[PDB]
Amino acid sequence: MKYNPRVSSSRRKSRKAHFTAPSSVRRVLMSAPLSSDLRTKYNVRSMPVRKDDEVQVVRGTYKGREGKVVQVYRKKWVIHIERITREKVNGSTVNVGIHPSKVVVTKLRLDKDRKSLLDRKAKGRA
Amino acid sequence: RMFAPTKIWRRWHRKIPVNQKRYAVASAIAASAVPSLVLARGHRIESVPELPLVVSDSVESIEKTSNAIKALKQIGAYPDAEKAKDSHAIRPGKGKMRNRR
Amino acid sequence: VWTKSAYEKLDGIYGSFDKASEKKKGYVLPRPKMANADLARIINSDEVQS
Amino acid sequence: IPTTTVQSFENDMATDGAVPLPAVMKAPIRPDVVTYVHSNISKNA
Amino acid sequence: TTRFKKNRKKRGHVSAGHGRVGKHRKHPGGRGNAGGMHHHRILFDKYHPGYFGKVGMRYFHKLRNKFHCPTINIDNLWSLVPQEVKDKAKSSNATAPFIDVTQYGYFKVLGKGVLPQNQAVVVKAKLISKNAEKKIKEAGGAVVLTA
Amino acid sequence: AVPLLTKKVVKKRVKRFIRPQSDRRITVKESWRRPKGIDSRVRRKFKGCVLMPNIGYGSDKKTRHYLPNGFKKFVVHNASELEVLMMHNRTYCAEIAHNVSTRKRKEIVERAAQLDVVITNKLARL
Amino acid sequence: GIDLKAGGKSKKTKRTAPKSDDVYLKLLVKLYRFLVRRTGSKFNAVILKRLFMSKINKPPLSLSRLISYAKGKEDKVVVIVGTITDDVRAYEVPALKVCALRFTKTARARIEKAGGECLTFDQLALRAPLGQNTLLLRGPKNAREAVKHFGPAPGVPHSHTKPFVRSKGRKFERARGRRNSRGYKA
Amino acid sequence: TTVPGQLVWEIVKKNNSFLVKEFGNGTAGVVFSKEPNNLYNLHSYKHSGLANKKTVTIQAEGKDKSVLLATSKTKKQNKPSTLLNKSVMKKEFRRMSKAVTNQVADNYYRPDLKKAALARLSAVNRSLKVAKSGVKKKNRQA
RNA sequence: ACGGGCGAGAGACCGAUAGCGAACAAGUACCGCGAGGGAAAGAUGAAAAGGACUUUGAAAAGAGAGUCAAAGAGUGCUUGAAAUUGUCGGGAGGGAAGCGGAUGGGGGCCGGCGAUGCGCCCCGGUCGGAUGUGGAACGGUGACGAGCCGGUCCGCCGAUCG
RNA sequence: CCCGUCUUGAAACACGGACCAAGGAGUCUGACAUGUGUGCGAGUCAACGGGCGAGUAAACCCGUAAGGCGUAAGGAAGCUG
RNA sequence: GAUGAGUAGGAGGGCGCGGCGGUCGCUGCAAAACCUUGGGCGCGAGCCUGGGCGGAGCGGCCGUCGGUGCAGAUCUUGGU
Ligand SMILES: [K+]
Ligand SMILES: [K+]
Ligand SMILES: [K+]
Ligand SMILES: [K+]
Ligand SMILES: [K+]
Ligand SMILES: [K+]
Ligand SMILES: [K+]
Ligand SMILES: [K+]
Ligand SMILES: [K+]
Ligand SMILES: [K+]
Ligand SMILES: [K+]
Ligand SMILES: [K+]
Ligand SMILES: [K+]
Ligand SMILES: [K+]
Ligand SMILES: [Mg+2]
Ligand SMILES: [Mg+2]
Ligand SMILES: [Mg+2]
Ligand SMILES: [Mg+2]
Repeated sequence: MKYNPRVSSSRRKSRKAHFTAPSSVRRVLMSAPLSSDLRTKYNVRSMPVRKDDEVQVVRGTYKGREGKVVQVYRKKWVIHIERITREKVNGSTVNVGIHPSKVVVTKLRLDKDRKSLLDRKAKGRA
Repeated sequence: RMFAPTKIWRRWHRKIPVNQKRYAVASAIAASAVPSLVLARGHRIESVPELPLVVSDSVESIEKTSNAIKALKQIGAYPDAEKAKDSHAIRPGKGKMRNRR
Repeated sequence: VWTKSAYEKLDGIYGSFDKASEKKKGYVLPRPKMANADLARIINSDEVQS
Repeated sequence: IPTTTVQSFENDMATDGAVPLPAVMKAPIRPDVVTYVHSNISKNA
Repeated sequence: TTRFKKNRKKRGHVSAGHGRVGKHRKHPGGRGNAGGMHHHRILFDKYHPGYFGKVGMRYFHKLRNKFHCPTINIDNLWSLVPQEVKDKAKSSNATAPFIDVTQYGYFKVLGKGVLPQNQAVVVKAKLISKNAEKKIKEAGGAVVLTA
Repeated sequence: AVPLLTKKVVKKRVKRFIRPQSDRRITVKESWRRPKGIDSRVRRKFKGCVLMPNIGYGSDKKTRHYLPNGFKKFVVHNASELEVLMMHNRTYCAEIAHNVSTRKRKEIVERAAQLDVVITNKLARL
Repeated sequence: GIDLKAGGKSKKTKRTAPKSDDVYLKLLVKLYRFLVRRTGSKFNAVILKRLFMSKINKPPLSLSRLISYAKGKEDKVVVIVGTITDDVRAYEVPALKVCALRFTKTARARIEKAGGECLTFDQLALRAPLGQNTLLLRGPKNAREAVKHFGPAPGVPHSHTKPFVRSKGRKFERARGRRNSRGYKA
Repeated sequence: TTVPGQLVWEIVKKNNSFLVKEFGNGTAGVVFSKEPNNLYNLHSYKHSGLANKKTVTIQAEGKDKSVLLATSKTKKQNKPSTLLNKSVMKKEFRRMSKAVTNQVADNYYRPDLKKAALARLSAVNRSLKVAKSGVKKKNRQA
């Protein structure tokens, strides 16, 4: 049960906040869980999805497909993966949007900030 | 404009005498001790050792929800809680969009 | 489900028919219009059936 | 006076209950009064 | 409770119970107490005699506190005595209970009813009626004046 | 199941009581309404006009609400509600509610066949 | 056709059951329905009829009036279908056997202290199934404020009906129609 | 019924979780009761499983023509877990009928519902038999 | 105290003719010389995967074909009532039609529309069989004691029935 | 004989009504009154306010010589009761 | 056993709509809504149900509440 007086349980307000979120907030909202191996290694559960991250889809028609993320379309709330595509009536190839909550991160692109965030997340879990 | 537009100074509240409130509370407490009435109100009490159900004061020191569940199972009141949990559902009608989902 | 302490406090809270309550000033539990609601015991008693 | 048994948990050591039946447990049960009061006071929120 | 309103029972009856001929118009007899002397004279006279005119003297800036004077009858004096004091008075005939009716918020003692039989009572009050004093004296008590 | 009813079902009237002029104006529905007009010939009961319902048409109490098969209807929404008729199978028949799925309808039908309870619409959704 | 008023049907309405939803009152009504049916006692019939009546038709009886009416009949069980209230004007309370629908706390305390008993109507049936050796009493039905306003209109001759006034004083309905010096009197 | 059954009936006859009503409150109204200790599933003081200290329960046990005959214990009304004296009969219909009679009427437990108990036992036995071997006749000939 | 300003939390309130006039580039389009007046207008799909290509046509488009779970979802795209209209099929019609009651002709629909069981015997197959003797738990009454009475289940000797 | 309406009297040469969908009219509040249900009873009313409390607009508790109504009336009034 | 007319008007018992406190249920093995010379119940308000369509919710019962029931108003808006 919510107790903080500065947070609202209103459905309308929560929906408005989610659908008007700026890019910086959308990045956090577009988080995905880490794989079992990565979760065990880093002691972290979920991370924001990045461009060059390796991802395995776990839901939908592409449940077995995996690859490298190639675009994070925050405006559309979807990511794009290397070979997860389809053919139009024209015959050309287009990427299929996949929601990050429905995929699993198998390999992270590590930098100084990424390592700092991983350490910060692991510290709280202890 | 609607006919007879609604106004805030409608008599929303009621002032019931304290003695009648206490009468109602006593009646409800007495009814809670009748197993037939408790069953008739929809509670699954077929496994409770007896009514009124009085438990040791050590339950007041429980801190974890798992221990609370274990106590409920021990006293035979768990099936009612399980029934309550299983009935969780979305409210039909317009009330589901009025923050009562 | 009553804890033992609350069940014990019930007597001091709601008093009884004879004496008054400590927590409710001057309150006494109400009495029903019927002393014994077992209608069969009254209708089939020796006094009535005679 | 009737006596009510106190249920004992595994953790507790004593099974001493024997709490006298409170007088309020034998109060009159009046569905009409309860319904009237409940319906009236539920308006107050 | 809208569902119990009789207009609900009148849905589909055209006139809503106010008649086809007479109808329900805005103010067929005027507003409020209009016509108290002309076309509502019979009602005023038969149900509200004395309504019109003025009697008596005026009293500018009249304060009710200076007229405050609660009264208690002698038949209610005994109820003021606590139970233990009543028992003591019954046991001992050589003394009488001393009731200060002013401490209970009474100024004047009136003389309705009777006192307990063969019971002397000493009453102190701001005022007393002649009959109340006579009854107290007959009972064997006394009256004390205070302020 | 042998119905307990023995008296023959007699209907004082089998025609509907159609609202006056509902044949004339589309906006006037068939559901009965008693005319209240001052001049209404139907209200005045002029011969050769639309008939008005009255308590005199009431059905005999012994055969009232009885279906042509000789049983009375009871709507059942699941197999659990079916057992209520176990001791009343000679007077009451079960009709499965219109919204019950075919899967549950099969279970209800099987249970009723076990209980010798007549189902009025046992072929629905089959 | 038949020359009858309303087709020979009755046009009078009387209570046939309590309007109250009190379950205990309903049980008492069942008890006395059985008693009336299987005994044919006039006392039981009166009790049953009074059990149906409304609040204003079951007025309370004061303790002092009860003592006055029970004078010389203390051995009989006094029965009232209503409430019994205490009276601070009554000093000596004898031992009385009293049956009523309800007792006030003070009245019950005084009756029990005096050595009497307070009985319910089920206990009365157990004691007096036919009402034998009872004193059936009623409270003052017409002793209420609403009754004062009933009767002839205040403004007609020989009428002492109380009028409906928002306040009491010289300026409130005392001038014309109430005095010979202002128009007419009465 | 820790309080007298008549009061319980006065309370629950208006409403309870086991009450099933259909077709409104007019002439079409149909009423039934769901409580397992109601032999005829009828909403009446006689058969009520909530407003009677002594009640009869007859239902089919899980397996093997086992019929559960249970009666509420008169001195254990305040103990729901041990309120029912359960007896599981696996013998022929004749022995089951004899046992039901002995436990219902011969001991003056609830003689007024001996016929209801026997009819309920017969219905349960027939239902079990049909459930085992399936339907073999329509039972429509009068 | 607080129908303005900035920032929050709630509701037995309304749900696109409702709710502020305004859920939308609404005090907008538009009207008036002017003060002012003042609308209508929300919904493809999970994802555009928004219909390649063939053929007829001047073209809009049609006929095929393709996408999708679905086009019976094809960008004013969830669903799609009535008034009103076209087509096919049945029927009727000497200056209205419609309607109440009773039959009939034709059509449409209905198998709880309408049963095949029951009793007594013979043969065969399965399952159990005392008022006897032990065990397990338990009940009615009594006083949630004694005593009396009693059913369910399990194992045995007889009985040889159901 | 076409409904609705006003009317002594409507099928009217009396008025409204071409047709369909949606919307559409005895309500809320204050003062009284009878009736009925409920609580208490010579009393009754804690919600002005205070203590708290579902971490809480609820529920619960609190009347010191508080206050309202009732418990005494009649007089213009002094005043008596 | 007797009896049955009803405008204005009064009252009783019921039908129907949308919420709230409870309770019992249904639903992608297809909810609501809508459609139908399918069928049935009730004197009636209405109700239950077959079939179709639709593609995501809905209902029964006990209390309680309300912006709760249309043929008319040269009624309003839209459509024809
Ligand atoms: K009227
Ligand atoms: K009229
Ligand atoms: K003057
Ligand atoms: K029509
Ligand atoms: K009639
Ligand atoms: K608008
Ligand atoms: K679609
Ligand atoms: K007119
Ligand atoms: K005209
Ligand atoms: K006071
Ligand atoms: K004078
Ligand atoms: K519900
Ligand atoms: K249908
Ligand atoms: K409702
Ligand atoms: Mg008039
Ligand atoms: Mg059409
Ligand atoms: Mg005071
Ligand atoms: Mg509303």
